[PDB]
Amino acid sequence: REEAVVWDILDEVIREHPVLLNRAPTLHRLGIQAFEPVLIEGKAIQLHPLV
Amino acid sequence: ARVTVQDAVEKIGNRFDLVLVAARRARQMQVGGKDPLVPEENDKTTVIALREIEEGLINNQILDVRERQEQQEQEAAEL
Amino acid sequence: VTEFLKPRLVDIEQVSSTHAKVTLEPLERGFGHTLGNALRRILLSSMPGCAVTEVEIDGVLHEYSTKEGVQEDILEILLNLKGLAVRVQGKDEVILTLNKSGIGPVTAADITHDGDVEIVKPQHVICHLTDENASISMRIKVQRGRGYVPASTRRLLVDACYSPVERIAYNVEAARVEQRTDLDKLVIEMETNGTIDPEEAIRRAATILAEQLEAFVDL
Amino acid sequence: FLKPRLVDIEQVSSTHAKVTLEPLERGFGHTLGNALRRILLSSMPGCAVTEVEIDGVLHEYSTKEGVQEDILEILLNLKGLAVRVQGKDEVILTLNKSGIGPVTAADITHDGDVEIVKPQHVICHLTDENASISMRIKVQRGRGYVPASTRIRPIGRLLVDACYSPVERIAYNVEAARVEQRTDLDKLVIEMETNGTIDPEEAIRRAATILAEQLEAF
Amino acid sequence: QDVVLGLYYMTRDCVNAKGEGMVLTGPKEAERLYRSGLASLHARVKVRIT
Amino acid sequence: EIKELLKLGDLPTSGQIRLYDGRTGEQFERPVTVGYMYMLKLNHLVDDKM
Amino acid sequence: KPLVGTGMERAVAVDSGVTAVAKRGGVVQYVDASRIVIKVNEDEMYPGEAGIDIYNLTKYTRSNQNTCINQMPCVSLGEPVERGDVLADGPSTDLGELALGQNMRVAFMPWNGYNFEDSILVSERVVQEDRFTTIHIQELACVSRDTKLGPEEITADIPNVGEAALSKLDESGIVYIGAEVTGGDILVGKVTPKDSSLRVPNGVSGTVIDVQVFTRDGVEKDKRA
Repeated sequence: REEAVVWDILDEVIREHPVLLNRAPTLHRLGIQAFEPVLIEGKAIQLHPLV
Repeated sequence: ARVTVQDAVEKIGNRFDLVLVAARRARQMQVGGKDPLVPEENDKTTVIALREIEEGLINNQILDVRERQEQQEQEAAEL
Repeated sequence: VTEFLKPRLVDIEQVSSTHAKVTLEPLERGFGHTLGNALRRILLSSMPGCAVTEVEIDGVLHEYSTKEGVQEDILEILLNLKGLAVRVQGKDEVILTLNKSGIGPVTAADITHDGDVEIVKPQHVICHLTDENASISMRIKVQRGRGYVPASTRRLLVDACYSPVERIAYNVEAARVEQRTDLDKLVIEMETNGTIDPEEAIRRAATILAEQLEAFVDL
Repeated sequence: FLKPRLVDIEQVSSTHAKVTLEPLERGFGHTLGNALRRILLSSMPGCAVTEVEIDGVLHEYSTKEGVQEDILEILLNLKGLAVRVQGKDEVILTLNKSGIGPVTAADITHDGDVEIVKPQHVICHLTDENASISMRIKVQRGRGYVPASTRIRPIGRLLVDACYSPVERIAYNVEAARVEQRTDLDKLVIEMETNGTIDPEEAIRRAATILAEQLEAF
Repeated sequence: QDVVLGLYYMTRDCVNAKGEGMVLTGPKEAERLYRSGLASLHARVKVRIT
Repeated sequence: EIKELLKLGDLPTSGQIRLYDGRTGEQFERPVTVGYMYMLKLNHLVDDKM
Repeated sequence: KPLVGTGMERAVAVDSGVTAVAKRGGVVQYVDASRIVIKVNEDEMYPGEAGIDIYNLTKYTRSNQNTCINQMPCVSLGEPVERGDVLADGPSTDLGELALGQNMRVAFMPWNGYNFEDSILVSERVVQEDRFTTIHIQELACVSRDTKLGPEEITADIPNVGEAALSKLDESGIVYIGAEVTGGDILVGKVTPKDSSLRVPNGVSGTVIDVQVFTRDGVEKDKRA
């Protein structure tokens, strides 16, 4: 039912739990890098252009 | 409040033993009731373990001597 | 219909003084850049302040010359006088003299007091004297005005930094109130010359901009 | 420091005007132009159609006998309609029309404190001698842009995206003002382009009030 | 593809500007000049750096 | 022919016009290309892929 | 319509068959959102069975890729139409011209890296004008298999689910045409002998516009059928 409390507590679990960003062809070692997540609206995975 | 672990690696120079010792410390801190030596600031247990690593007041030697001492005192407490 | 989320100064957590850092949140969508631009350009282009305008050194007559006894050149002397952060009272302009001799540094505390003329950071060196006969003197004319003026726009011409702020640069990053999606968090960082306090400089600029929008405001 | 004031309202047409601000010191013209342009474009309250209730139509994606345009096209045309309700903050209108010919916006039987600013805005075309439409157009005040898919009941209320923005294009000019004896006095010329439902002077005053209120934090 | 272009256009010089031969006491006044538009981004000046 | 058609209106022959920054409000220090290119929308919608 | 075209867009629009090309020239006697009527010129009328011709347009129907095909009229009343010219604007066309998108005012300049590698930075005005919003008709089928342990019903009462999700449902078991359904709600209530009712998939809105019911020869009906 996506209550308001769930959205509040999501920001707690997502704080410093790094995830694995991964592309489909993983040619080398840098194809899997770990980032901390920042919760934003939309349906797109924002990626830091420096990597 | 954590970006990288370069200082922690400079403390214990293996880059792999660091992960094991931090995992052991955070496992001690999370499921059990062991208190952190550094006051946490609403952070996940991993970075409290890493911050304990970087200030230098913990390592594998400190952890296993503390665990041996705790085991000795709890087995002596039975009397 | 006119209920806008009022920004509040959450923290003024600052580096050592005259290097404040104000972060006010939460702004409505897009007003962060508006307020940042207004405050930035007003602080950097129109503020009442006092800075030196021209200097009259007795020993030299041309901007590219050499006076025996100093280890610097004329260019570095003018460049040091560029940053002479001095606060002046009601008088629009006063004349300062820097009579000094002897081997050693020539700081800003070795100037004639002239009463109301006060230097906020006296340890500012001007030149170094390395000769027994090295007698230096200069007639500095500090003036009152607003903004920044180049020397090539107006007896040696010196760029006058009237506005006390040295570096002003705002920053806008996303912030969220309890439910609403996209707001702004204006982050204002500034560093002034010491003649004013940044937390007071920001509200001075705010007063300057507010006084403009009082003729056609609904109050 | 000098202070500006509104000196002229160049009402070149019904929709777009050219407001002038004078005088401004050197460096304030661009500041005021940018701030007022951004506030006008982003934060001007207005009025727009929000909900449409056609009597014989269930959903947006249906068709009706007699009308030459689909219900979705009628919704888009109603979305592109401006209104200037005076007192109330939420009004419900009514549109009845019969006979062959276009359904002009002037056919709305609006009460006293509701004004249509562009009556010639065509809505749809009836192509039958005996065919009528009877819709309950809904109008409320707002701000910014609230699409239909982000707010918060029967099967007859057609939700329509709202664009609460009376202005459409705000361009400012900066030039020297011919004062008696002074230099470095800018003369701001805000060439604004509303859609006819707001007085430019009131828009400038509202923008000034919002900016002053924002500065009132310190 | 964007940062390289920005840096290359910034860290470049051409012989003209709004202000060219003027002297500055550090990076902060250079920023003040460029933000105010009293000196182009491609000037050739002699700043005092530390 | 393109430049002749541009000259038929009141547009610059170069094809590039002058835009001011939306946020900053100052001049962009280079003329930039502005025109009407036919912009399609592909049906690789993100919510069909999220 | 595209501004910088090629001149072959008309050929593609008249050839692909979505546009209702006029078979015989004449005068539009009656135009409507669902049909177009021509009073044909007396030159092209047959001796017998001439009468007039009626073009039945295609309303919002599902396409093979879940997009929206929609024929809409592009002619007015009393407009003389020649032979072999378009009468009904189809999907992504404009007056017999293939219009696959929109003309947008572009500017080639970096903007704070929001167009870093290949990205496109789009104004709010673009969606304010309602330009790129696209209709997507999709179908959901809820078969009623007479599997083991008994046949399954399309009844309107579902156990252990409150009336909140059954408010949109009628007393028969089917959802009303025109209901503004949200993701996760019930469209048709199917329960197997001991809850397997069809639901709208997660994270998709929409509005039910057409429900078709096919029944076996031997299973009688329900009131909605």
